[PDB]
Amino acid sequence: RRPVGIVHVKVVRAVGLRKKDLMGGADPFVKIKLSEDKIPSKKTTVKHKNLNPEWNEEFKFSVRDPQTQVLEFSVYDWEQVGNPEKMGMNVLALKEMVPDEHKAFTLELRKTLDKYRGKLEVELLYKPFTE
Ligand SMILES: [Cl-]
Ligand code: NI
Ligand code: NI
Repeated sequence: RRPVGIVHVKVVRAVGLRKKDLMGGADPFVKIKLSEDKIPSKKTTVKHKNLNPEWNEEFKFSVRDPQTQVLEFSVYDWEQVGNPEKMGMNVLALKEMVPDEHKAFTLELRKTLDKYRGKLEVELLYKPFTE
């Protein structure tokens, strides 16, 4: 249960998101969760009225097993009233990480784990601990 290293997750952008709101397209933010972890999920900022949001927002997670653990990204639409509705999601195993390399991925958004839902572009940088 002791952390092997730290993975730096950059949420870069989404491209081609579906229209969801009656006007303005969507107000997207991303939730990021790491499997086999009790840390509450992280989220990006809300981008208002943008189907091609650009975030470049960075998050850090403690890694306890690079072989087993997977990240889950979920794109939600913000509204002031009501619960955010999920627009799409996908998963990304940490066994695709590379130590000390920025590695970029394009995840197609899907309904669950069909209509096209856009792409999410992210980066991972794995910094393992030494000695
Ligand atoms: Cl926000
Ligand atoms: Ni970094
Ligand atoms: Ni660098």
